[PDB]
Amino acid sequence: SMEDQEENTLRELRLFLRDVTKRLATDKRFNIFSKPVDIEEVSDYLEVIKEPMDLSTVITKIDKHNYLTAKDFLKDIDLICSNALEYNPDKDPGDKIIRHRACTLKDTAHAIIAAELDPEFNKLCEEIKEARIKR
Repeated sequence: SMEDQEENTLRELRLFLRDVTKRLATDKRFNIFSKPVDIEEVSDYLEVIKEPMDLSTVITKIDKHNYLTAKDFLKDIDLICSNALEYNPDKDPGDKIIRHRACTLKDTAHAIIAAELDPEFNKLCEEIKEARIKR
């Protein structure tokens, strides 16, 4: 029942991470990140990007209990952004549009968590993460 109680708290994190992801997913600036990059229309992607990531894959990850902290979640947002920048590094203002969007997706996600996540709640998640490592 410690397990039961721990699951309630992780559950509360998931509810919170779904609300955030949802606010990112419906912001029309982050449309290009809302879905996995198509290996039809963009055939060179999995050739250059080694770990693809997107807002809809993140939703799936929340539901598979892949995130026990807000930080594990932000890593994957960070990953969305670092891939954008790796695959789109050019002088062409199409690249710069995409990069500006990547960087704002990241910063927006970080400021949401920072403003809205109660710190003690986060500390509690961290120990549950750690306390599970140790089992």
